[PDB]
Amino acid sequence: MKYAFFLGCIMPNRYAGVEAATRTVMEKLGVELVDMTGASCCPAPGVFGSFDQKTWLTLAARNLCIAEEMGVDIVTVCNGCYGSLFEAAHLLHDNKEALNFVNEKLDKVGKEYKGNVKVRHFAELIYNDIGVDKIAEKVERPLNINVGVHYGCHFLKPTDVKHLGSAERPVMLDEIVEATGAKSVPYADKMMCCGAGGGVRARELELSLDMTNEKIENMIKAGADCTVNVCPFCHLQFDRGQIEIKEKFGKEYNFPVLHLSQLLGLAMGMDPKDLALSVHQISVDPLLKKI
Amino acid sequence: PNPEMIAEVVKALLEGKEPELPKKNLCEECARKKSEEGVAIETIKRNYEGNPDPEKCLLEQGYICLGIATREGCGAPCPSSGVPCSGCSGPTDAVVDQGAKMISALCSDFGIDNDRDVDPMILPKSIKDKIGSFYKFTLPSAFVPIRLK
Amino acid sequence: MIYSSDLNKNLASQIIEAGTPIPGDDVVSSLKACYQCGTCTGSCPSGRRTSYRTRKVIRKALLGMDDVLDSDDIWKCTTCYTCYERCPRDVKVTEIIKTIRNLAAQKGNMAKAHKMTAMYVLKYGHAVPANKNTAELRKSIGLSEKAPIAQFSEKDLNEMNTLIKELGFDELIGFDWEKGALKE
Amino acid sequence: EWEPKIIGFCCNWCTYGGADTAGVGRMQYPPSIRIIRVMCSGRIEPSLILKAFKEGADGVFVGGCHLGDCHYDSGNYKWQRRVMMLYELLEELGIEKERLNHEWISASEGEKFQNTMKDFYNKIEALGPCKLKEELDK
Amino acid sequence: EEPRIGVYVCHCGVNIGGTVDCPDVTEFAKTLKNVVVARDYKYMCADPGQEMIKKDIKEHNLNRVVVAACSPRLHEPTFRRCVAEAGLNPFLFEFANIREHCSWVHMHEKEKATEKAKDLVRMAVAKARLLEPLEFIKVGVTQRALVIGGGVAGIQTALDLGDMGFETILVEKTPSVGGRMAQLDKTFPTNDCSICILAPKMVDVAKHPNVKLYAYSEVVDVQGYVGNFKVKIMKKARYIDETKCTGCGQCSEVCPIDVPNEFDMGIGMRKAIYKPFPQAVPAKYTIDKEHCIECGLCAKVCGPNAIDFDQEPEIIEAEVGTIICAIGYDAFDPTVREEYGYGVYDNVVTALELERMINASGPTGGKVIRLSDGQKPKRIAFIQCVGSRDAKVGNKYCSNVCCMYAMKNSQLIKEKSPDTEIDIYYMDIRAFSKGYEEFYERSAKQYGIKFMRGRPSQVIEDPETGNLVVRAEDTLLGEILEKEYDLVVLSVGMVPTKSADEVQKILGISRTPDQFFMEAHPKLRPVDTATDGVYLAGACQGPKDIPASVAQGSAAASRAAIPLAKGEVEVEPIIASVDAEICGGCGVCVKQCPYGAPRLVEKDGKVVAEVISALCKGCGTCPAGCPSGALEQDHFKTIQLFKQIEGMFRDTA
Amino acid sequence: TFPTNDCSICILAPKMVDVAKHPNVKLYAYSEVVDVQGYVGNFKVKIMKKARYIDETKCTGCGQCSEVCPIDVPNEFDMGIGMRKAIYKPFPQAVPAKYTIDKEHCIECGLCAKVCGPNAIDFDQEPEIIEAEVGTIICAIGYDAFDPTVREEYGYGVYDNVVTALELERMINASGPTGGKVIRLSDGQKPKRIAFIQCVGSRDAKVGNKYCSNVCCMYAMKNSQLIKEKSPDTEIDIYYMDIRAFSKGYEEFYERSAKQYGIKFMRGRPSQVIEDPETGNLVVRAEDTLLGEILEKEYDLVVLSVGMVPTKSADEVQKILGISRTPDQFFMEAHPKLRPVDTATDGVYLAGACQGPKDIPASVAQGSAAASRA
Ligand SMILES: Cc1cc2nc3c(=O)[nH]c(=O)nc-3n(C[C@H](O)[C@H](O)[C@H](O)COP(=O)(O)OP(=O)(O)OC[C@H]3O[C@@H](n4cnc5c(N)ncnc54)[C@H](O)[C@@H]3O)c2cc1C
Ligand SMILES: Cc1cc2nc3c(=O)[nH]c(=O)nc-3n(C[C@H](O)[C@H](O)[C@H](O)COP(=O)(O)OP(=O)(O)OC[C@H]3O[C@@H](n4cnc5c(N)ncnc54)[C@H](O)[C@@H]3O)c2cc1C
Ligand code: SF4
Ligand code: SF4
Ligand code: SF4
Ligand code: SF4
Ligand code: SF4
Ligand code: SF4
Ligand code: SF4
Ligand code: SF4
Ligand code: SF4
Ligand code: SF4
Ligand code: SF4
Ligand code: SF4
Ligand code: SF4
Ligand code: FES
Ligand code: NA
Repeated sequence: MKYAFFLGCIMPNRYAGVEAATRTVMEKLGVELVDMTGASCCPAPGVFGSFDQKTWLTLAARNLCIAEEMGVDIVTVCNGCYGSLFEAAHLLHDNKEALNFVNEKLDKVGKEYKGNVKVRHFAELIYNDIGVDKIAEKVERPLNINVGVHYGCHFLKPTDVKHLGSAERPVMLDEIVEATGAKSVPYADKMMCCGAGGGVRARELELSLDMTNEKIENMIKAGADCTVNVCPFCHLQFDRGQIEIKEKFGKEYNFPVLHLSQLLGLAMGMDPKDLALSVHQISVDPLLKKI
Repeated sequence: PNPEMIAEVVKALLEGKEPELPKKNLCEECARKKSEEGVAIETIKRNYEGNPDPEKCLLEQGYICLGIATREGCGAPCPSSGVPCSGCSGPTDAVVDQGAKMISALCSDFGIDNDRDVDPMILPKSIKDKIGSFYKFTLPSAFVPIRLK
Repeated sequence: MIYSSDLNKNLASQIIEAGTPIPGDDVVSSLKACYQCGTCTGSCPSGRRTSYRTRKVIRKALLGMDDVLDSDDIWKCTTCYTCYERCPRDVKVTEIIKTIRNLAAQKGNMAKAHKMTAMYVLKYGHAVPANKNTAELRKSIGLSEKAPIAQFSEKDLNEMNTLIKELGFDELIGFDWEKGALKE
Repeated sequence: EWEPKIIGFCCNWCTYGGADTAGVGRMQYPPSIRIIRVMCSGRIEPSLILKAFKEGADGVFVGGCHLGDCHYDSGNYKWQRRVMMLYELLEELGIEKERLNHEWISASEGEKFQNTMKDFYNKIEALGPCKLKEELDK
Repeated sequence: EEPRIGVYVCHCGVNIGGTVDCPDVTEFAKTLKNVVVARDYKYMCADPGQEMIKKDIKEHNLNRVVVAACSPRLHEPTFRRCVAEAGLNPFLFEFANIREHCSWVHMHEKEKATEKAKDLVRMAVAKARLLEPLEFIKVGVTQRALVIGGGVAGIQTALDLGDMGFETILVEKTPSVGGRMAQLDKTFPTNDCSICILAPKMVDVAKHPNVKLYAYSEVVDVQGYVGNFKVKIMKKARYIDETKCTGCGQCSEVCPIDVPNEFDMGIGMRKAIYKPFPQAVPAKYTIDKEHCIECGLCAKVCGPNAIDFDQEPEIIEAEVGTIICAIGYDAFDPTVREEYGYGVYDNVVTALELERMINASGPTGGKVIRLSDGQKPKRIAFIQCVGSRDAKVGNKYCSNVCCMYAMKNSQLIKEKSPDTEIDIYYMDIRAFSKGYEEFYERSAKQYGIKFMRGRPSQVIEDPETGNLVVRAEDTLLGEILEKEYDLVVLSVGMVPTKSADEVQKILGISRTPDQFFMEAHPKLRPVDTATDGVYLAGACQGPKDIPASVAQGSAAASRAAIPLAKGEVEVEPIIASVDAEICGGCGVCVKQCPYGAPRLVEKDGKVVAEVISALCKGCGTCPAGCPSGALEQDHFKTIQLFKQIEGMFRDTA
Repeated sequence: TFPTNDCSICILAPKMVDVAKHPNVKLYAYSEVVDVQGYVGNFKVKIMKKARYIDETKCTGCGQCSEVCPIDVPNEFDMGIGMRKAIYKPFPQAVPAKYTIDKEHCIECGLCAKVCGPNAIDFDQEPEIIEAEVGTIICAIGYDAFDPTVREEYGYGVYDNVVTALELERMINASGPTGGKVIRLSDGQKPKRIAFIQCVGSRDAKVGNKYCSNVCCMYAMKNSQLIKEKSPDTEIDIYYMDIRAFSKGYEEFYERSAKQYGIKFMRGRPSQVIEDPETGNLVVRAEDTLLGEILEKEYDLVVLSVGMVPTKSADEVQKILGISRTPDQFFMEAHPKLRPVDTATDGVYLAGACQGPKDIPASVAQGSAAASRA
């Protein structure tokens, strides 16, 4: 299994521990990660897709060409990047007018998308190709904690193009998290948005925090010890959002936020130092005393 | 054309009569045994493959015999001599394209006993030289008489 | 009171035009299949805590109320795709909202924060670029001091800068290359 | 300037009805095809298809009942065996496989018929004209 | 004889003329060889158009006619009658489809639509030249009818045909007749018990001198054509002698096996030995062997000793002239609309499950209770359009009856329990027939039933109480509602019955986009199918209510009675025949026929193929596969199709 | 005709032609039943063959007479939108294809007899009373369109550009008085903006019609599609309460009307229609119930989707047959479900719109159902 690793922005430049965790976890599961030299912002669809669809797709196609030139598929650990590149790719394969538009612009740079790139999400790649059983085989330290699983919206949706099963009652992440020994607690409005998507975090911060607060509150009521996501954007919203909720509304939860690769990492027998948990706005130390 | 047929034609014109060619396909004249239930082909064989039964119809045995899409009159010496008909007398008066009609017939009876389940890709893959199999003597008179380049 | 003089009969067609060829004429023209059932509004996470009503956006597009382009409400959509997924008339709701946002952006209705994020992607190539603390954090956990990304490749940074100029995205956000910042 | 010349063979019970349904529904599609009615796709054979190419067809379309839905129980199974051989015979004659298209379209599948006509027109239009008649007239 | 053609281009008002330049197509037809006269008229099928054709056939001594208009599948029979009245053989007439196949699909390309119509006219003219005069095949009609499905529609067809004096066979799949109507408590708009209208009809159909009822039976095979159908009916084994059984029900009281009753939609239980419902007809019992353990307790109790475990199924062979399909429908399974929680939440039920709960003789004794705790719900929500008007489930049609049955069942709940809060979440209230709008007014005015215009986004259960919350926008207030209910009823739509695919194959009939059976024409022939001798009646033709179903059953009886009363019908002479002078007996044709019409015979001391005219349906498969050209089907000869192909590119000579 | 959008002629004209030449059908056109005595199986009927003042046997329907007639009479078939002559044929595809003279307006100038080759005109012709014995009677007298003059706030009969949907059917008809052109009656111009007002004379207690007329949602969407086919730039709005597209292919026809033809729908029953005296344009006052705002959009033409009411002659037929009426005033079936086409009077059946508001598919089904019952 050889895949071009799209990093994005938030993971490599801020929550770099997610990158280290993914690198090791994917190596342990028989996956070779190749560098996408020159890869830029996916670009973030919240701003780019809302500002100009033409510019979002052209820059997304530019990044798809980098993996196409290498002759490998793409793998990402972000719903934002997954949604941006997967939907960009699907559109260039399905719509000839959109492909022709983009290629006229890409021709000015010396690139041309040909439609041979497949975009994968590591959680989906783990479930469908590798197998959940292979996760459990590599568990060195079983995690005896309750996890508030946050799928995020851009992982399974739009279902018409993603084809990763139901986005209403999914089981994918619940089984991957449970392989580590953790328990995926059912909580109210489990499939709702964290509130950051569509550039809402930046434009309407209070609105985004109201939704994050609802999710955190619901997870806590369900006995969750932490939250697990598959998106640095969700991660930032749950982690930094808690500081912003404390500052604006005075509500304190001290609810640890982890990316699935970091959770998997701990179970694989990784040193929490490599996971860069000290970079998190909300300390994960209380959770480390429970695992 | 057999000598006797050439004489009959010329003799008819000498007598101010209209020449009449035989109208049927070769199976009537052929001495091979045909099944009352009809033709059913299980597999397609090249002329060198297997060992043909000298009494049973060669088409029923899986060999491409053009007798079905060829006018009678020759006496069917080829099947009688142990080899399938190559269709050298050409088609009947009711068939313009001999090869097209032969292909139609062959495709229809191929796997007819397992009609709904026979894989339709078997026959095309079995015949490596389609034009040479069905148009040895009549390519120029076919609907598509050339290879486009 | 709403008069015919207060409406734009071509609003829907103008939204479809903007959505052609990306995300597609078929995709954005789906707004014409809406039968105002409200499934989108009841599914909206943002509508539960604001005055935002998803079907009113589609209603205003069909009715011709162009004030929808000046609306703060269209920017409350998180693009969760729940409306898109549940619409019984196959209206590609989330895509129509994004296309409406494109016309709102063209008219100047863009937030500084979004314009700042767009500027970081053309200048540094990334919405969240690397800082001095990144280099320190990355090397401390076994990673390369600098990630193999556009931020450190003048080749790829120039490629994007050529595309941004060809698309006119620099003019859209109001970015000047001599000044090296967002004008006005 | 040039518009492809397409000929269609549609069975009365299903595809001819499917073409009728597209019409009743005002489902627009390109005006290159001219449909010929037959009672069953089982009536179609290589001679008719090859005859269409000789006359100047850039594309040939054949529509029948879904496998198992033939009005005459199994006529479409015979046609399916014939068309598979025909695709390869055409390639040997230098006629692109893609200039022949066969589909199973029911009596009410107007949308499918419409989209099939659009797709087949774009495929022939992209291939350009068939030069058979140009070469035979020389 | 040299052909003399008359070409007639129709405008169909503006349906053709608005896109295609008909007068130009008419002048083009005049340039074609053998065209003596060419004319265009607004409506060729109308009186002036038909007389115009008949006049020219006589006046210009025409021997061929071409009509460039609609599809032959619509008016080929009408123009055939028209030309035959003027003395022209009906098979010397050819249709050019320039409406469905041209004007209606090339509206935005008028110049190319016109060019195309000219080619289609030249193609019809080309085939016309080589058409031959043929004679319609006169066939006898067996004086007997077959009705498939013993529901309200099927019972009506059988009672009407029987009342006219025709022998009729009524086949019913389950142990009893009655259909879904029997499962309903009351019926809108009168609010009569379904029993009131149905039970007397079930009683009558089971004792009718001209009706042979085959309950617990299925049609397993149908061969033949109009007036001459050969049918095989599988009388399934009840493992009880109907002649000896008295339906006393003593056996069911002692049976130890409990099986979920299918009639009660998985709410109520029954025994391995059972009767679908107490008013079932025939009033006989049945043993379900899937669950029967052969304990023998029912036989000790059975006085007439009617129980017979060794009983085997019987295949009955019947000859019939006409067939009526009245297999009804099945309720949509809302498990797929996951946001509503059907199959997850206990208190989310379908409207058909409610019909059984509310029914006086139902499993709860007419009590509407929650499954979670067996309590009576004080607050109920009805969710409309479940599995209808929905592209996500693939059902973009209106199920017709769900607005009315939700308002009806809501009235019943108010009659039984006036304090109950009832809300109906709808998009459009479709109370469109006689007394329906009034029933809707009365539901709100007299019964206090509330209506929320808003399609719900989702249903959510409170895990501690089992109560449900309905998330929906009140579109008339522009606000989001989150009302709590004790029970949620999904007004499920109608889908074809599970066995519809089996019946479709047996009869050889088509389906409309909604998947229900297809009528020949929505207005020309609403209960006929394109397959002669096969008709439709009831919900299997499309979602509808009882009044409409009964009307269709009566309409299907009239349509099916025509060929029976006539005692003779004409069938198309498009049959295959061998030219014995060309056939050398290669045997290629024999196995290609599904009906075995071609046979190798000996004529003049030589083997030759010969077609049994009666077994040939006219598909054209063996002529297409004949390598000698000896086989030709009339009206679709190779030479006729060859001319038609040439016609697209050029004129003859 | 919806939902197929076939010409009404396509399905009807061949059936009219067939019924007029059927060996077992005796067609008495321009005739009325004036008396019915007896009971089931033994009815004695008197049919008055009204005088056309033209010999049907000699007449060839050439129409030369109508070109020279000096009397102009409003065409009833064209709903007052067209003028016809004293000597006339209802429509060009009429069956029997014979002419008739309207004596109420005929002045006996004699010009038509001068152009009548077969000399078929006969002013001395008298009506004939035919006596027939029948076993069963089927009533299929149809319906009449509601007269919206009573809903005064809509301005029908006051404003020139306010028309009924049945008047539109005639304006839009290829063989209509305008040659298939939808024009304003004020200036003869084609309207660029049209409004359809639903439930006119239906679902209304103020006019005494609390029933649904069944077909007006579908015919408003249909006629709106035809206007879009003829003139794509036309702005069309349908003011409705509920869209009742309930039968096979109807919901799809409604989806298609909006998606393919761009027809707009306003959920709101209009309060009133107001004319601008200077332009003849109309304004429709209505609340968009889905926005909670009041609309006052201007239109060049307003079409009232009038409901169905019993035919004018229904009272005469009711008395002759001895049958009852339901609260909607249409004829009463023995039982909505037990016997939908029978009446409580044995030997008398019902078929079509006279039994209640319905569409063509339903009417044809009832005609077939009544044939079985009779
Ligand atoms: C919840 C609900 C409430 C309703 N309420 C009303 C109401 O109040 N008023 C109203 O008018 N309508 C109502 N309807 C609609 C009504 O049920 C139908 O209009 C009516 O039952 C149609 O009758 P049918 O004979 O066409 O079909 P069905 O009633 O479905 O009967 C079909 C019959 O055919 C049999 N059958 C099926 N397959 C085969 C086979 N392969 N071989 C032999 N037999 C077969 C079945 O066993 C059954 O007996 C309601 C529908 C639902 C779902
Ligand atoms: C504007 C409008 C548009 C419509 N569009 C459509 C559509 O697109 N599709 C559709 O399906 N339906 C449509 N409808 C409904 C459709 O017109 C009716 O369903 C249909 O005409 C009913 O047929 P009928 O024979 O029962 O009644 P009618 O068509 O009214 O025929 C009744 C006949 O009986 C005759 N008659 C009356 N009184 C007497 C008497 N005393 N003695 C003898 N004869 C008498 C009349 O002259 C008439 O010919 C529309 C209705 C309207 C008003
Ligand atoms: S062998 Fe060739 S020719 Fe002789 S019978 Fe079989 S097919 Fe006809
Ligand atoms: S090949 Fe020529 S000779 Fe030999 S059998 Fe066939 S036709 Fe007769
Ligand atoms: S859901 Fe689809 S149809 Fe219902 S309102 Fe929202 S968009 Fe319009
Ligand atoms: S996508 Fe935008 S609008 Fe549709 S639901 Fe999520 S947020 Fe509300
Ligand atoms: S035998 Fe089978 S059926 Fe008769 S009682 Fe014992 S179990 Fe119930
Ligand atoms: S079986 Fe014996 S017992 Fe059960 S009912 Fe029929 S008769 Fe009475
Ligand atoms: S009847 Fe009422 S509920 Fe049933 S589908 Fe049609 S509209 Fe929705
Ligand atoms: S296929 Fe043609 S030739 Fe062979 S037997 Fe049948 S008819 Fe005679
Ligand atoms: S034509 Fe079709 S049906 Fe008639 S015989 Fe040949 S194969 Fe059998
Ligand atoms: S039906 Fe066919 S023939 Fe009659 S008018 Fe419409 S098109 Fe011309
Ligand atoms: S006579 Fe009466 S009818 Fe003849 S023209 Fe003079 S007016 Fe018209
Ligand atoms: S003129 Fe004489 S014939 Fe010609 S129409 Fe008038 S009446 Fe009938
Ligand atoms: S059908 Fe539509 S318009 Fe006609 S009354 Fe019922 S609702 Fe009003
Ligand atoms: S009838 Fe359509 S393929 Fe046989
Ligand atoms: Na009986």
